[PDB]
Amino acid sequence: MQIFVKTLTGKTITLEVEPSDTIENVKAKIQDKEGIPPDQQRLIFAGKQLEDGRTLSDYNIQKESTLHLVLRLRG
Amino acid sequence: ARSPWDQALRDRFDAALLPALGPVPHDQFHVEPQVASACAIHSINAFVGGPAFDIPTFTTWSTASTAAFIGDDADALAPESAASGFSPHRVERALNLLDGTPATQGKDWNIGVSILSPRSGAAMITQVTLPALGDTDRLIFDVKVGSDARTAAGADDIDHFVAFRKDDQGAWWLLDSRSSEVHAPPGQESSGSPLRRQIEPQAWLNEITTTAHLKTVALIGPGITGQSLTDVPR
Repeated sequence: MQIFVKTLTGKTITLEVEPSDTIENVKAKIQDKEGIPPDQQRLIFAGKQLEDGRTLSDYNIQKESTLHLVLRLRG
Repeated sequence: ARSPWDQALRDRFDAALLPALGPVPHDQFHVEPQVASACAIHSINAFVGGPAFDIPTFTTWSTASTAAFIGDDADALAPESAASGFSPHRVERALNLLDGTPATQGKDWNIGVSILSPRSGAAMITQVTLPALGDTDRLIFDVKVGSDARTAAGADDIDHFVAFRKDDQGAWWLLDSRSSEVHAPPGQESSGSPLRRQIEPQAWLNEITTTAHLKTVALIGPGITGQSLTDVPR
């Protein structure tokens, strides 16, 4: 299934995921596409920050859901 | 076509004076003394070569961009402002919004970002290797730096933007809105004058990892993509 990840660059990343993927796996897929290290990725769904050890299903993230990605860097 | 807040950013750029838009002698680079924590704006201005953005224009653009990004759940984000700093992703978008304008005509302006973190189970980065730069003559870095002196003072890591530019002779110059190096002790006395230092960006990065604790680094610039930065020799 596809989900969307918006960033403050204005580009939206499209990911191919499964409901059982952990947030850690999702950050690994973002790194493979965009090169952002997982420890710099802070993922948010509907105002809730996502924990690395949980899965997409735990947050009821379904197909074509939109996540928000922000960095920890703030120069 | 374009959002009203993005158009406003483009309009301000189009009216700016940019005496250092192209390579110039190092004394003619535009380098602003730091105001509050607006080093992202100062670095953008040094990158483009003039007072392209003022703090009110940039902060207004950033707030509206936050509203379009996440809307009413913006209360989930850490504050970004002139007083607290800005994400490298915002700097990339601001610069890419200038691609195709009459000032950037004929210049490589496909701006991207590369971010490097420590290896697993490491406290800091031991080596940063820049990609082959080709003819690229302007870059922005966001560095997060700790140090023995900072730990001794009980100070937080510094998270800071700087710009790099090539002069008319092809030599690289660090253009920093602070008056002391990112890896300097936090209580260091200074004159307030911005840093204008002739050094290659690779050598500047090597100096940080040799003198202090590089926690994170973002490289922003034309032709830069996610995989540009590595941590192995080349």
